[PDB]
Amino acid sequence: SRGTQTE
Amino acid sequence: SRGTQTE
Amino acid sequence: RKAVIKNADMSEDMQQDAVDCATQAMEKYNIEKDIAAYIKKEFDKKYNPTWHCIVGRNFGSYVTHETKHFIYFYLGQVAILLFKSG
Amino acid sequence: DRKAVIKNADMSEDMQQDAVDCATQAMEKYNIEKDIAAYIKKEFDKKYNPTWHCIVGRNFGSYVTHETKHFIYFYLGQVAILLFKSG
Repeated sequence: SRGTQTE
Repeated sequence: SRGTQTE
Repeated sequence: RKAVIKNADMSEDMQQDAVDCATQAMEKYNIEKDIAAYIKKEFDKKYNPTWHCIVGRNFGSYVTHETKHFIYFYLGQVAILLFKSG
Repeated sequence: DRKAVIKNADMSEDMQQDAVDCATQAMEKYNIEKDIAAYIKKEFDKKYNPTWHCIVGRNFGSYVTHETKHFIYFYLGQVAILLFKSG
């Protein structure tokens, strides 16, 4: 499990 | 299988 | 904010729980990743793994979901995609 | 503007390159993020077996669970692409 976030 | 698109 | 369900292959009760869970997430967090994480983690716990969640104002998706486990909805102008696969 | 920048990966280097090349072709062909995503997902299902999922966009966060060695998150120009296998 892991996440991302746009700039 | 299917798609979505923000308006 | 105002919940508008766009697509759903999901029971009525689970749809409402998705909305409720997202609403709680948006109360707690500002960062999209963190809203997504809350919703995913709650759904894994309540309805078994493996869920995936996308929260954002601008995106398109193409995913494959398990039957009866897909929802796409807005809270205000923020779109939430939540589905099971795995 | 389609310069590639890898943000996070759990993927072989050659598969990362293939993902970039696939997304580049997708963006040459398709204007709409959903359709870009669909091209990439479908090509990865075909080449690397199902089940892949793809998000393409300028503003989103995610939290997902992937299979070991099958996750990438990258930009092409100003568009972010998340591509991963689960199922």
